[PDB]
Amino acid sequence: RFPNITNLCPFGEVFNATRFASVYAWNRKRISNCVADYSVLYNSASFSTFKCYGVSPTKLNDLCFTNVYADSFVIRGDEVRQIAPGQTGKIADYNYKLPDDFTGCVIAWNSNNLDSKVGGNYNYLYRLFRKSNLKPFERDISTEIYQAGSTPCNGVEGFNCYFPLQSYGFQPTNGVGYQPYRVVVLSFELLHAPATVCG
Amino acid sequence: XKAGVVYGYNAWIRC
Ligand SMILES: *[C@@H]1O[C@H](CO)[C@@H](O)[C@H](O)[C@H]1NC(C)=O
Repeated sequence: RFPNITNLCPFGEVFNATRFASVYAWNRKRISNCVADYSVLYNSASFSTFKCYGVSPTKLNDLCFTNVYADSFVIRGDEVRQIAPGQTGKIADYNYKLPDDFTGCVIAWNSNNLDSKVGGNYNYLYRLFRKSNLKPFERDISTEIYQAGSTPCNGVEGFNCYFPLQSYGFQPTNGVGYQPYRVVVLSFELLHAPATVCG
Repeated sequence: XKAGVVYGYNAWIRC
């Protein structure tokens, strides 16, 4: 009848962040040993997509989790669908892929107010092609030039010689499909260890 | 309860 743990999960430190990471270099924050209130996140109510897998989001608040990881990145509006288990797309195949047995949540909200500027922001990149598909939660930030050509590239972008990463270029005048969206993916395991507490 | 597991708010009340 008396509470032990006094630690708030630092969701603010992951959401009120100055600049999110590029989708090819998605940032991950280890969450542990803290209480979290998901009612405040859903009540913020600005998110365009707040969908959870393995557990209904409405009844998420009264469960105890372990190995909670928050992955943050920025993608295109039309690319939101790709952040889901088993989806095939430009991003999911080569940038960030949820596994088929996914257990976490996906949060996505429009960032056209901050992450685009007149003339465009080209600081958010995506990996166009990769030699092999990415494994779940695999993080590959390599910048090795494809040199399918006579001469060796020697680390110079050019012709017969292509660079993997492509700039997004969000302008505030873009279509909603091309507008930038900030995404946070929560990976966790459902824990039922104390029968009374987590039953 | 156990330090090192992320409790939800209502489950932290039950704690
Ligand atoms: C309270 O939490 C601590 C961890 O800081 C744990 O060692 C202790 O066993 C908990 N209290 C009880 C009564 O078990």
